[PDB]
Amino acid sequence: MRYTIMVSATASDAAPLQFLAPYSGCAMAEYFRDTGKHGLIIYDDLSKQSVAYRQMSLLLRRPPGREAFPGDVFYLHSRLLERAAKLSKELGGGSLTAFPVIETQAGDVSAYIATNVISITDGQIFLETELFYKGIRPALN
Amino acid sequence: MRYTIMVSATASDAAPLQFLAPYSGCAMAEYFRDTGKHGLIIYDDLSKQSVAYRQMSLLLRRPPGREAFPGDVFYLHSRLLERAAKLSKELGGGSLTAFPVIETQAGDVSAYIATNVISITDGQIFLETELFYKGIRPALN
Amino acid sequence: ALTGLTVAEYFRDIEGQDVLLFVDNIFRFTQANSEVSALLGRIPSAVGYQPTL
Amino acid sequence: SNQAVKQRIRAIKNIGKITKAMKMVAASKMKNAQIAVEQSRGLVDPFVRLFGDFPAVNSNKSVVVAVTSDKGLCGGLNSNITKYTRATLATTESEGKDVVVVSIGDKGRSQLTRIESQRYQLAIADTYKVRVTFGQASLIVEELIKHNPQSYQILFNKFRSAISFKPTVATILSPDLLEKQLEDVTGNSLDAYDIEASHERSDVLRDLTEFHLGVTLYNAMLENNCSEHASRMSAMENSTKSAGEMLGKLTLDYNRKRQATITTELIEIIAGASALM
Repeated sequence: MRYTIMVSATASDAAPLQFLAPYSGCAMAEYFRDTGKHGLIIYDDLSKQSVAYRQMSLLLRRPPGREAFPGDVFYLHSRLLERAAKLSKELGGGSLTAFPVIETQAGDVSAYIATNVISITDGQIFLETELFYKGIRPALN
Repeated sequence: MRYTIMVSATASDAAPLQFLAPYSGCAMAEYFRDTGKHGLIIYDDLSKQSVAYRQMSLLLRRPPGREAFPGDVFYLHSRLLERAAKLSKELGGGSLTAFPVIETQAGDVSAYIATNVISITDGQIFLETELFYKGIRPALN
Repeated sequence: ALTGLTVAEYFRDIEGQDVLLFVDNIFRFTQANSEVSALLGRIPSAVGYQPTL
Repeated sequence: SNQAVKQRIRAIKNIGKITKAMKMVAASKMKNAQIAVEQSRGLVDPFVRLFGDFPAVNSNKSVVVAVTSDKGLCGGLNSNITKYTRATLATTESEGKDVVVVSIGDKGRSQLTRIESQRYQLAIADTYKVRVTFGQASLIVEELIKHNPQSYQILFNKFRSAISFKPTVATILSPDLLEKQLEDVTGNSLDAYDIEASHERSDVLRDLTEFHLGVTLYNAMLENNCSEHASRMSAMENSTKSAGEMLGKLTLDYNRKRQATITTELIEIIAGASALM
């Protein structure tokens, strides 16, 4: 905790706060990116920020798309994760490494938010239930 | 091309020009039916005419139905395909033979526009993509 | 995508020569107009898209 | 397209209960036909402690038998015998010896012809339909005696347990055409015995090797039938495993399609109602 910021919009909190908390944490870690240092940011359950944004959009009566999601739920995560960059030497040379976390239902990688964030991020770490139940931990596919 | 008329409402034409082009081609082919000759009309992708009809109906704020289609999209195609007739000999004995084309998605003939035109036309030439690659071309089921 | 098309269409129409146009994810054009079309007051088409897809 | 998946679940579930029935059928047939297999295992022993085991002997003429199954869900038993057929039939080849190949069972008729078609002469089939009897193996031995080689080879699967059937080649030599010629060492080992026949020793070995062929052929096609039933019990064990994992994948994908159907019909209804109000 000497080096960590801990931003939390928990399950009891309002869906605007859960929608906004990865942007708040990204603005806090972009301080270290912009002044030449290096940041690590973990968005734990970006699949819950997408659900909070879907709540906000259907309560704003915006037209639901695939699964019910507003249609700019790709833009929600793309404009989030694009700030995880490695800057050039003229901008200080700072970096920001992102670890988005997406919970998957029964291993369905072909879900909407899952295939959204897969086509944003530079790689994946797949963790399987069949390797995790056998005790192979971390259950890295 | 000595005997052929081509009525071309391409993808860059406006949505009322693609909705109305099967009716324009049916009217150009009804000349030969009404004056004792024989016509052959081919509506290539009636499933693309109904998407052009759905676009106008949703932008004229007519309320959407199945998949988004207007209620009168059965009447859209049955108005048009019933103009293909073999006339009586009092009217000249003329004839007009229609070949509507419908594209399915995964062999799913249970779609909205697919089940309408199956219900309108007399026959059906069902072409299968798995028969196509086994060598059987024409891939007629 | 229309900007990249305009740059390609100058070389096709005015310079009069062969162009290679590579467009990475022309789907994002459709998805962007689908994000926009919700706020333009349009009735949505199939799955969630604009009526003018 | 949502009813193609429900009927595919129907197909996979009916296949998965069919194969579970056939597994229990093969297990039922394996226990009440093991009560006839290790009964007949005894009589092979006096002929091997009398005549010995001479597989690689330089026969002029040889009749090799690969006794296989008739029905086909046995799971690579007959193909393993078809490969040991050539694996033991090339180890005979030392001087250009004549070979007749013969298959017992319908699934050997189709499989030896791919590898040895000119050396094929006979197909015995429909042998396990009622049961296997010794008069039947006697008639098959008779038709293998119509042409009279110097050696016999029988390839089958020795039913060890319900897990292992390690395949067996049993060898039967014609009476003094090669058998006593393989016995004479500083004298002979067959000359210890007092022949108590009616006629000479050349005829008691003539009768004794036909009896040895009948016993070996009977035990071979009995052990092969019991190993076939246990191989089918292990083959339909993997079929229900496959038809359960395919069923589970198909059930998950059906749940996805069910959820997506309810969501898309709901979005259609909401968009219809919102265009009026």
